[PDB]
Amino acid sequence: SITPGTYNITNVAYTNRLIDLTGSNPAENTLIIGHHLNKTPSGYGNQQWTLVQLPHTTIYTMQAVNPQSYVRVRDDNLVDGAALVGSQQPTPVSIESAGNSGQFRIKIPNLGLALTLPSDANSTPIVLGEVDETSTNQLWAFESVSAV
Amino acid sequence: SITPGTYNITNVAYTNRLIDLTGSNPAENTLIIGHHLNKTPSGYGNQQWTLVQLPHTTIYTMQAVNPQSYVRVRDDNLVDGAALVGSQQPTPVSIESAGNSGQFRIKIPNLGLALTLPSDANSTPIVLGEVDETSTNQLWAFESVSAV
Ligand SMILES: OC[C@H]1O[C@@H](O[C@H]2[C@H](O)[C@@H](O)[C@H](O)O[C@@H]2CO)[C@H](O)[C@@H](O)[C@H]1O
Repeated sequence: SITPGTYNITNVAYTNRLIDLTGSNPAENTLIIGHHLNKTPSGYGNQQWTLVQLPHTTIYTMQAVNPQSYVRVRDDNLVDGAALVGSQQPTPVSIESAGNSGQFRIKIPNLGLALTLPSDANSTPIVLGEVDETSTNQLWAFESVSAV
Repeated sequence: SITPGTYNITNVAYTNRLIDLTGSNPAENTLIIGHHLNKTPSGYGNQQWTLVQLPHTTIYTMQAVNPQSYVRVRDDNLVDGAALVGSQQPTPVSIESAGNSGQFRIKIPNLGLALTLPSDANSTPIVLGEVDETSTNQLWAFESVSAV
């Protein structure tokens, strides 16, 4: 399982893309997108995500460092194609190991849906897609944000 | 949401029945049943349940005081009629208020299934059943345990 802590999160199909909250904006319904790294070595606070775990399970919340918005599915509408956005309230996610070491799926608990990135263009929105075991557009890797 | 802590858990249709781990047995796959209170004022450790919450959500685990077994759906088989059992691996549950003051449903997240007690017969097993708006055999209330 991924240990609790603060991370950058990169896509496996598109290795030059991080999970990013548009414009560092705290408003409801601000889009979550794929984007190039925006500061060396670990980004500004809109590309750093704090993971909190329910012990002895694979269930987590995800919250940005600055501003302090959670990851949520828009309008709590748990269907194929729905948008990911920033909000004052989270959607709980299940972070599940895949076939290769160090690759994870970010899944909706108990439903056949997962976070996916459909293109390499900068600022493409992240959306839900059907589970597909080997599709690298819905697999992700974690890099720690290390402080002193 | 219900405050974290240690509780007895009584059915709303059948107020003489507590959630109980059969025989205080530590084995994997031991049945969870409805049963009369087994000690004054708050039972032994097989009738006392500790609730741990994921912050800013309604998702919890449930663990008995002695032996220290979690609540699990048998073989992780999330369908109508499946058995509830004791195990070292928990199933995450969503605990949601029902309005009359102090009453709740104990649901499987994102599915229309909930813990149900089918009869008042002593030692009847607890199973999954479908959610509705009116039946009292899928509603539960809580008594705090005073450790001292
Ligand atoms: O059978 C449910 C009931 O078991 C009690 O424990 C019994 C056990 O079943 C029996 O095999 C034995 O030899 O004596 C034990 C003590 O009477 C539990 O105490 C009760 O809470 C239920 O779980």
